[PDB]
Amino acid sequence: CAAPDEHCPFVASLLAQREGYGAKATGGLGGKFIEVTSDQDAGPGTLRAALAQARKGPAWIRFASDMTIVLKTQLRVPSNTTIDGRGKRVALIDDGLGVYGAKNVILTHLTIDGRLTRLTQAVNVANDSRDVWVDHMDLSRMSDRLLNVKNGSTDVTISWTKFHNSNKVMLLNNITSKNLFQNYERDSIARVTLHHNYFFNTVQRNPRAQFGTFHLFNNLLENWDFYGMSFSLEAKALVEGNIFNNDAQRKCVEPEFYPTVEGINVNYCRYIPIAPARSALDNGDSDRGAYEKRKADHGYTRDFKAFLRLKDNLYLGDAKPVLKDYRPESAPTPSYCYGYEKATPELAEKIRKFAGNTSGDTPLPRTGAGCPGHH
Ligand SMILES: CC(=O)N[C@@H]1[C@@H](OC(C)=O)[C@@H](O[C@H]2O[C@H](C(=O)O)[C@H](O[C@H]3O[C@H](C(=O)O)[C@H](O)[C@H](O)[C@H]3NC(C)=O)[C@H](OC(C)=O)[C@H]2NC(C)=O)[C@@H](C(=O)O)O[C@@H]1O
Repeated sequence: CAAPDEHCPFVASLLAQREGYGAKATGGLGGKFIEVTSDQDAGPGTLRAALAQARKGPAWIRFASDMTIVLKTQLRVPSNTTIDGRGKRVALIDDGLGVYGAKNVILTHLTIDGRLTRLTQAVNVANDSRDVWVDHMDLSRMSDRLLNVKNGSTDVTISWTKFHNSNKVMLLNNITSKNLFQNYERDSIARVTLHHNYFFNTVQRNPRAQFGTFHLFNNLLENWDFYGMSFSLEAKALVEGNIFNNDAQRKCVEPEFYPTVEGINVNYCRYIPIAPARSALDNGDSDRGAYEKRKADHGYTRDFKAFLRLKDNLYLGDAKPVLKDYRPESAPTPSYCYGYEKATPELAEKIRKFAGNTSGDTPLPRTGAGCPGHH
């Protein structure tokens, strides 16, 4: 490991774990190592300085020591870059990572905690970004968003990541026009795989997904305060082997208030007793009102609902099923090979143990249509 090539064992070990729509990402493979030696927001040896250097050519960024990096603005991640916090405890505080117009990016083993300090995002994959792998992250306390994949971005895998202690967690595409399908051609190309993630002590949008093609398998949603998942507007999703666990009688752990653009907002603690039955919003409910009000003038021929195929999802504790198959024939049958596990309480335990920015290893356990010899 003089360089991040296929012969470097920790490069090879990481790349062996790839699966899903982001599985082609190699980040800084074949480029240079850059070792972050300063924990400052900016300056020599900083993460920000490393990312600037990474604009010049493929870079695999590692950290010299455990560090807390208090960010004043969001970091911008260029193409062909890996940010690799393995072997160290690295936390980004108050701001996060923007992946804008970038191809071929791997983010692994980092903590990002917004502390509700400012209106920003932990991981923002936007504006024609592609081939992005978000792995073993620990993301929390963003007053805007933990993670977006939006605005013509595609070919993304989110794996083994702990999303916690935050309100509006994840958007898979957004809506920025009154005509709900105005950006459909642009955003329907989004292909995103979510597997082995842990959504714990969050409020909502776990994820909220529209327009694109999504595969959610073997995720654990636990102790949400408002709703778990939401799908609408011809999202096409295969939702399989996930575990939803909740209890209507538990102590609230939300902050007293949330900062917002319009000022201070109350928390969602009063919804705890009705949250378990809202494992998801009903299919299409996120945008149904707008769709029904606007369909007269816009003449929508696309569905307000998502096309869903659901298999082998658990509903534990007080959690109750909501989502059912709807036009399942139009949901994806992913072209790739993936390591699907039967949904059991033992799987939930595995996810709680290993999801996030953890020290233990998560090698792939694989059959399916995309698996040569093992269909
Ligand atoms: C139990 C229940 O579902 N009650 C809701 C109301 O929820 C409240 C008052 O908490 C209310 O729902 C609207 O407000 C929600 C909220 O305050 O968090 C959600 O809104 C957030 O997300 C939507 C979204 O489309 O995803 C928008 O971006 C909102 O701006 C955002 N608001 C804030 C403060 O962050 C509800 O949206 C979703 C998707 O669940 C939002 N509902 C709608 C249709 O816009 C109420 C209402 O319609 O205003 O509906 C129920 O009674």
